[PDB]
Amino acid sequence: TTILAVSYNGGVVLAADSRTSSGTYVVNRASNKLTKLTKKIYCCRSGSAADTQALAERVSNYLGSYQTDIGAGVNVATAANLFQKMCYMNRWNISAGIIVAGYDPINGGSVYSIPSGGSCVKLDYALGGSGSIFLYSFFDANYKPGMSKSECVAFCQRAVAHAYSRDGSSGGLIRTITLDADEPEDQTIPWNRSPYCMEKDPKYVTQATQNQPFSSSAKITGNRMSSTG
Amino acid sequence: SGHDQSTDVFSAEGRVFQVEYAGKAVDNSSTAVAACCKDGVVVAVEKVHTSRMLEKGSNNRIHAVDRQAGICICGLLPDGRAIVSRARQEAENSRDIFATPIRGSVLANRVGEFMHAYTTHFAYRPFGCSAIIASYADDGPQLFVSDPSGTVAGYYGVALGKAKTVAKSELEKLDFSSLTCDEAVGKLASILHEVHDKQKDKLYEVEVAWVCDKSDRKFVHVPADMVP
Repeated sequence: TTILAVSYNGGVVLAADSRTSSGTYVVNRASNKLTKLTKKIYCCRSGSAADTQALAERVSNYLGSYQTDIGAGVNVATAANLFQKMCYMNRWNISAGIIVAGYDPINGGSVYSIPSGGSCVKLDYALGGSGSIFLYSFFDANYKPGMSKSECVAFCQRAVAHAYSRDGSSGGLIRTITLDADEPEDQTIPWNRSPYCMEKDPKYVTQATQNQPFSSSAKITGNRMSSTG
Repeated sequence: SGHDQSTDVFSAEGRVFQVEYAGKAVDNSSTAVAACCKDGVVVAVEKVHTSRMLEKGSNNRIHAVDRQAGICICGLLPDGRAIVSRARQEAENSRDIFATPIRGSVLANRVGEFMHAYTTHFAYRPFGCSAIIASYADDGPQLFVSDPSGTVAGYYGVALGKAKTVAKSELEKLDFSSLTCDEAVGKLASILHEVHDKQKDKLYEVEVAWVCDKSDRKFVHVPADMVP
């Protein structure tokens, strides 16, 4: 699983791969780990699909009740704080790396990582899931804050692609969603149009010279690819 | 005779006499007065002192519910303090659970729901106080009054107690679009000094509180220099 959420000026981009895996077999190839809580507050779900779906549905329902009774929009801080309480209360029972991210007119775009402990950290960008570990160095090097909405989406997609190229546990579609003052823009990049994969990267075309014909020289030529030669 | 013994019983006319009687307790209580301005909101309450030998700040009828919100109690003070204690419990649930200062409109409805609960059941009696909720959360400066029935209403200006009628005549002379919190402290206190019975209730002071831009949207007693 690879989930991330970066802030641009107006709002946020959540991005996620689409693979749930029972270890080494892909149970679902097209999961939607970007889970609506309110109109403009989503979470990205890493860990036990059961546990995060259950929390996301519980928190979505509390936020809907809350929004009805205050008769106003919900702040992302509220969604994050509810999600933290639940992820903390049950920290021993559940496996659930969450990123709450969204727009509210008070604080604009906000990102909250709620990792496995039930910490809630407010961040400019958050990484989550098995694939997160690949991106920390990618962000350190290539991420520049104060991106456009369009640049953030392109970057978030390029990020998720870099993670799911190396993480076995991540793969499939890259789902993004931009949350800002405007109507939410979801989009789904299929793997055959991903911004990066190792399979298409020219760096990794020439094969490792592992096989090597039986020769009268220590000169490494290439792989033996024909029994006649 | 049995129509009015408990709040669980409607009369034939369709009303709840025990809640009307609780309301009588407020209308016989010390006069409270409040004003919602652009700058913030102001609450002034007359405290009728039974004794010359009370400390200053004894039987405070005005209590901070949260940073941004305060309840002034017109009625039975002890009952009022149970509402303040609940209003607090709600204000701290808003911060604990939803990470937000409770909105005035929300806090008021929560106070009204509570006060109403006690009008429905044979085992309990209605509260003997009208709460005046002043708040300056993200919904701006808000003044509400929950009465014994649980009926919440938002006000620009509001008088409660035995001089309710005359104090209202004087609140109607104010322009609410124009006046600031600094004026209001003066005029609300002045109103309470004017409407007060000098021969009946000799010993009294005017406890004023506000929550305005001046006070950092923090609900506090106003200093003793502004009060006259």
